[PDB]
Amino acid sequence: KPSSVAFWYAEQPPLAELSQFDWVVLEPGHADAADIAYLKAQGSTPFAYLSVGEFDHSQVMDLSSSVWREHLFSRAAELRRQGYAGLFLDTLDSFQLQSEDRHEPQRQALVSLLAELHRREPQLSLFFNRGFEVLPELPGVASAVAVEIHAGWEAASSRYRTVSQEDRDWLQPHLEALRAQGVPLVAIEYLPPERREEARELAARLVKEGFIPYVTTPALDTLGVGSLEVQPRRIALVYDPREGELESNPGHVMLGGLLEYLGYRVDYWPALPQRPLKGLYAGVVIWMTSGPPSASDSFHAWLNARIDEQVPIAFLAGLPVDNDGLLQRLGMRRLPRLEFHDQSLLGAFEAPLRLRPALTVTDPQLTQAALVLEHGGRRYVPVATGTWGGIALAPYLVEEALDHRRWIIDPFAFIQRAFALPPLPSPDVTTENGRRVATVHIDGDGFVSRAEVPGTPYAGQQVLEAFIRPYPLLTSVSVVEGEVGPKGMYPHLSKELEPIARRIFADPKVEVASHTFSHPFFWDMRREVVGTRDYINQRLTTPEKPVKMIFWSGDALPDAETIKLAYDSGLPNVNGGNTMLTKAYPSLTGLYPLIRPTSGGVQYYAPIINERDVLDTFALTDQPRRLRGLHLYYHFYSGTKQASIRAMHQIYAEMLRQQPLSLWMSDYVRRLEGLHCASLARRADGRWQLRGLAGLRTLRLDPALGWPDLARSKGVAGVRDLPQGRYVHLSRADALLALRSSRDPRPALEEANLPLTAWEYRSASQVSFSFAGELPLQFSVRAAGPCRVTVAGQSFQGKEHDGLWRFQLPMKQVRDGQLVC
Repeated sequence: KPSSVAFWYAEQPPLAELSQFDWVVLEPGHADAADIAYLKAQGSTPFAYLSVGEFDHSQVMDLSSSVWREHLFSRAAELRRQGYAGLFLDTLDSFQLQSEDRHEPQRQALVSLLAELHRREPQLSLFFNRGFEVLPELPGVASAVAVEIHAGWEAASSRYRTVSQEDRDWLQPHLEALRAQGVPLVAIEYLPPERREEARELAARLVKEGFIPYVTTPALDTLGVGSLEVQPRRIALVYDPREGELESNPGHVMLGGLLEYLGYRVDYWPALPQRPLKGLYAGVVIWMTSGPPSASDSFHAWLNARIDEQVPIAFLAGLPVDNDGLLQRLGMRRLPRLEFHDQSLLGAFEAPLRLRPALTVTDPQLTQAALVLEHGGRRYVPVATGTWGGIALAPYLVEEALDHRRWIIDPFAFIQRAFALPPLPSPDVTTENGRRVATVHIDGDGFVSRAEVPGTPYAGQQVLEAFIRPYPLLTSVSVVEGEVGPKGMYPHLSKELEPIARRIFADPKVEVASHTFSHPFFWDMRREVVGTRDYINQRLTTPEKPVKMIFWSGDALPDAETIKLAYDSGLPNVNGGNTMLTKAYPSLTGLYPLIRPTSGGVQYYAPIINERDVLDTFALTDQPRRLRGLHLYYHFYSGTKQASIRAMHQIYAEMLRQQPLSLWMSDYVRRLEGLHCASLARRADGRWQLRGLAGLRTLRLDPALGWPDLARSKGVAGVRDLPQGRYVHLSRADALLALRSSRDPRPALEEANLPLTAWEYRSASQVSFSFAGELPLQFSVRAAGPCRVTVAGQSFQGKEHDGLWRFQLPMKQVRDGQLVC
């Protein structure tokens, strides 16, 4: 029996958010096979809309007609074959539009139609929309019945209308009876997107009245409020393609990574979506500096639609608005000495405020200036916020110089203020089981180069002996077929080079990746993606250790079709961007995003760029905010010179001093997948519900939300309260996070060196747990009394240090260990 239900009849269903709901009704034809399978993998049950009484300007069909009956029976079979778990049966009372003479005939034809559909397809759950005239003769057939109770939509007048008490009285006996037969009742209510607080109240009311509510819009094209409410965890970033493609837009390059860090999926848009963003987007960033698009009327309409639904909008850098009425709605108008500024928003973050846009505030009730400059006696306002969002216009956004930029606004404070962002458990990929994450991946370039060392071995052997073998970090290694293979550019060296590659790929700390055939410096694509995959799999490694990833060469900006080709070939991908921060130039403007979404799929940028700059980037992305894990990225050419070799050894040493949790790049990318896809929802019992996390298992909990409540959580193992964040550790993707205002004194995981695969409280003092990785397990527990772990008939007493109980077990995996304190 369902605990929550959502309806989405539009294209581009937001899959992770909808998967928060037990049942999801879709419009088949606006959804594809991949959509259905994703919902199911997340635990949701997908239903398909099917109109029974009418054909779609509708045609009331003859329910006794053999052509129509068999059409619907056929459609049911197809939809089942396509993966739907049920049907949402609509227009079940449309027969009453006929003459009273034909009413009983058609009713009886409908009872038999539905009985026969049920008989033929017993595996399909049948979710009726009303049907009160036929349900009494279909006992046990309906899994649920919907009713469109308090807030309705009147299609004839195109308006939202309170439901008459007369209408409820008519419904009341029918619903009473259904409740007595144990049939779930789904109340489908309609409120405009801006009246979201009312929707929350109505949903709570309908639950107490015994319904499963879903409060939405008449087009069913919004993420509505149900018995749970999805937390808007996306931010949109709109750019002007005339000014450049996404990958060079300054908002993507300088802000995308900060929005990811703050806790959000970032969707990038150059036709803008013509549906409500309310309930799905926490805000919209606009970063356009050449004015409105040529289709300016539609653009202005779109902006006004967000204002009207109260989705906040932040205009950064430029103000692409040629519409005084729009500006008037925001209390602004088009029209140097410093008259005023809000130092919480600018001037105290990186760059100081230095004097160097014809825009002012007309209504301080609507817009609060953060910066007021006076020139020629007029007051200009280039930075401001209000309930509608904000503006932060050049040259008071970023200080710019050739090769260097610094923030003038505090970007975090501005976005938080403009969008009124609430505190979140933010998905976080920098830290796992309380430890900073470490990856090491190697581009194959220079494998064939000879090291400037005695013996002049190949760079491939040098990296194997100097770096891979001596250090205990899992490493993801690529080669270029154009270097090492018979069909490449060194066909007579392949006989000496392939054996080295085979030895590397056979090391137990190594996983295999491809670095293409010809190492394109600037992106035959099937030859580069598929052919070198096949070359490596066949000649350099075994069936049990295949290529796991493609590492892009060169500028690492393939097109959408190439990315899709890589996915179609079983190869997740990594590289690109230019995340680099140095003590010389430590501005956070140097942080790229992790994620580059395309129509061909997601490209993951290199978390930290390749080849002192790197040791600095590690430190500046660790503190005061931990923006990145320890991500060592280099080329085989780095093993050709004593000085590069010396530098490498110093990087490895700093990484190991931090005692990270080591991951292969292919496993790390499943964490980044969660970064991109995660959804958060707030249940009525107050717990946070998670979907779409994939391999991600850390939430950075905003201290305003308190501490994990380990009595009421599911899949939450502990917390580590560090300067950079309150890291909550998850033992599964479908976790439920209960919160309390004080730290839970029951035994909690503090840190561990291996991935965590289970953690369940048997009691306030006993935990069953499981870990699996590549090193002997080390972990520590925060608890009062002494702690002991029993595994496979053996007991280990915890060693105490400063409130923690530390454990070192001589095993790389633990299945259902027992912790008692």
